[PDB]
Amino acid sequence: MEAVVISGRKLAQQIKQEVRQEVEEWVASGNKRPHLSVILVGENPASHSYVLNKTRAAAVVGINSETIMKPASISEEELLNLINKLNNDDNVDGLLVQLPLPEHIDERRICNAVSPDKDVDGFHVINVGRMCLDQYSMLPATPWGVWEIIKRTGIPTLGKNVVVAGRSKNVGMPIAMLLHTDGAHERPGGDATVTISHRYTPKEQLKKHTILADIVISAAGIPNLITADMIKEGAAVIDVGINRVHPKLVGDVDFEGVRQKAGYITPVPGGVGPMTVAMLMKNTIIAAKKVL
Amino acid sequence: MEAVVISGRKLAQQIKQEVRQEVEEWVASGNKRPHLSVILVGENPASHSYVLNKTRAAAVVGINSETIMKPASISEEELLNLINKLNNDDNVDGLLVQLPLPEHIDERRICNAVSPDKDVDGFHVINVGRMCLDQYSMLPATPWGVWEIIKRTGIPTLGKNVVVAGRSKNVGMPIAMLLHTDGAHERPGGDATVTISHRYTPKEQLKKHTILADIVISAAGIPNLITADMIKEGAAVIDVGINRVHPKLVGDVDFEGVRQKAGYITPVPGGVGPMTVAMLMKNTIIAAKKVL
Ligand SMILES: NC(=O)c1ccc[n+]([C@@H]2O[C@H](COP(=O)([O-])OP(=O)(O)OC[C@H]3O[C@@H](n4cnc5c(N)ncnc54)[C@H](O)[C@@H]3O)[C@@H](O)[C@H]2O)c1
Ligand SMILES: NC(=O)c1ccc[n+]([C@@H]2O[C@H](COP(=O)([O-])OP(=O)(O)OC[C@H]3O[C@@H](n4cnc5c(N)ncnc54)[C@H](O)[C@@H]3O)[C@@H](O)[C@H]2O)c1
Ligand SMILES: Nc1nc(N)c(NC(=O)Nc2ccc(C(=O)N[C@@H](CCC(=O)O)C(=O)O)cc2)c(=O)[nH]1
Ligand SMILES: Nc1nc(N)c(NC(=O)Nc2ccc(C(=O)N[C@@H](CCC(=O)O)C(=O)O)cc2)c(=O)[nH]1
Repeated sequence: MEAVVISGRKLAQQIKQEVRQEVEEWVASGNKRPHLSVILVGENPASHSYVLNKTRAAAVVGINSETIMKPASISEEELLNLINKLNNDDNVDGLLVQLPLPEHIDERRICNAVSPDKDVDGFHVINVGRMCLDQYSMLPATPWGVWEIIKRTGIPTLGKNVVVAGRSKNVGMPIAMLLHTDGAHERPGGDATVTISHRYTPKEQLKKHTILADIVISAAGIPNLITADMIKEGAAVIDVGINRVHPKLVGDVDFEGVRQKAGYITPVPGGVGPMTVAMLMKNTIIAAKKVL
Repeated sequence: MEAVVISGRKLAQQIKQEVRQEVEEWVASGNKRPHLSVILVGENPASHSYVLNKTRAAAVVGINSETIMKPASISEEELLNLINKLNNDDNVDGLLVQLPLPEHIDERRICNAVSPDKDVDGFHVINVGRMCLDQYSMLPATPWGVWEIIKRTGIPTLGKNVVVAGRSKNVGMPIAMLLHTDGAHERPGGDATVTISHRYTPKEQLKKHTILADIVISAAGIPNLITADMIKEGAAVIDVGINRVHPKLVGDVDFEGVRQKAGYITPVPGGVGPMTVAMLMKNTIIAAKKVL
């Protein structure tokens, strides 16, 4: 079978065009231009590259952005101080702290310091609790991106079988939460039958579940975790992995094998990555309009 | 095969004996006896019967209890007023509001009014968020009960297949959250591979998942949902359903059929019900000692 290769870049262009229109109508009428603040700690090159993609996307949709660079040596107290100032500044609509942080800093304490109304990553414990109760909330950008790839392509979820490989609190768990929950709730879900797997799932048991799946979502960070023999013909396969191997970028899916069996497949790069960035822009216009 | 019929009543007696010892050592030394307050609204007979089981269990383990009876006609404002007084009373260690409430009352607002330190049901949004991040929290009594049945019987979960029938925010979702999460986190999980199913799961797809399961947990409220042909030989089957049929009580599992195929089975009544009550007593001694 010849899989349709879904272009995340094209879909993200569509979403960015919608955000720009909303922003330019808001500013034309004399309202404040929206503003996003990013705190970046240390010198990790991939972190610097992701934050650049985020601030360029803001530029192109009419959102002002600032990147605050701090050394890896900063204390927890200093970083909390800086977050309190941004929380109290009425020009600042969204605030996020790029992860990961240095070992001496408690990431959970930092995520809980960001005001929940400006928490455009959806990482504050109140935003996590609201999301797990299917209430209105700021949704994490990568999992919302995965959701939009599925919905805008027209792939059905109600009554369908979904397997998620990965249980991380920022990616795998929220994807599983969105896809299994009730379509009639405040924040609608996808009404799918969902399996979550992880590092202690034996490979034989992962395979027995993925062969039943209409949609397989891999967010494990393991090259070639998903291969053609594990997929039922015509399934949708979404690759959320980003793996640097020796010096190259690859996903969790053996693309070249699975493209011969799936009905739909996302590439790495150029799939979920651009969709993460686009959904962040949507969260920022939502924070700026104060409707949540 | 002859299934071992697990006695929830015997297991709950063991847990209540442990709680009584802890309470009587605490009071012998001159500390305040623990105290649990229950608010019961309206005249639902099953609600009145569950609350009686709760206050009798408190009596037998040395915990003082009060049941506050209010008419179904009470306003949201009056009920919030009463919760504020109990929250501010230092004699009161645990506070819970029996559900369901009348249609004119917003249950979510009421659950979020209970102080999170006295929230022995685990229903406040902060307790829900902490639980979904695998942090120390007050766990909901029915899902903790299900967990204790599995652990005290000696049934393994790490790398095993689990199916949960039901996605309710007070029962099915928390059971799924506890069983799939990491054993090394602050609040350890069970490291199982978990499928969640619900009202839009077709019966044919429920069956294709349950035949792979080492543990099947039914929390749907549908008589005879689980039948012998859906179970692999030697599996553990936990019945969390409580269904009044015409005038009789039954679970979600066809007990008489599944007892011939499973390795372990819980009865209704006398299974998960007594374990819900016992784990509530454990949450109350935890709230009274102020260690969380
Ligand atoms: N926009 C994007 O595309 C985007 C954004 C963030 C992260 N990611 C990628 O997602 C992947 C994981 O991201 P994360 O934030 O969850 O990091 P993480 O490393 O915490 O995730 C690892 C998760 O995968 C699970 N896992 C490990 N081995 C497994 C196996 N053999 N089978 C099944 N599951 C297994 C773990 O138990 C854990 O939950 C990485 O490749 C990362 O680069 C992509
Ligand atoms: N201690 C105890 O034993 C205890 C405590 C509370 C509730 N319960 C029982 O648990 C059952 C459900 O409790 P609840 O609080 O979740 O109430 P609920 O009625 O909200 O739960 C129904 C859930 O089951 C799902 N469901 C409905 N039909 C289904 C089907 N055909 N296949 C799979 N799933 C389906 C729904 O989508 C929903 O998530 C009831 O029988 C109730 O009496 C037992
Ligand atoms: N706070 C916070 N920290 C985090 N670490 C994340 N994750 C978080 O930024 N991920 C991410 C991953 C990839 C890209 C990206 O632009 N990917 C492109 C280009 C790949 C590359 O340059 O290597 C692609 O996949 O096509 C953007 C963001 C987040 O959303 N919030
Ligand atoms: N706030 C709040 N509201 C709620 N509705 C619940 N659920 C909530 O009390 N369930 C429950 C169910 C059954 C029994 C019980 O004692 N069952 C016995 C006897 C059955 C009967 O008398 O009908 C058994 O199954 O063996 C106790 C509590 C809760 O935990 N907290």
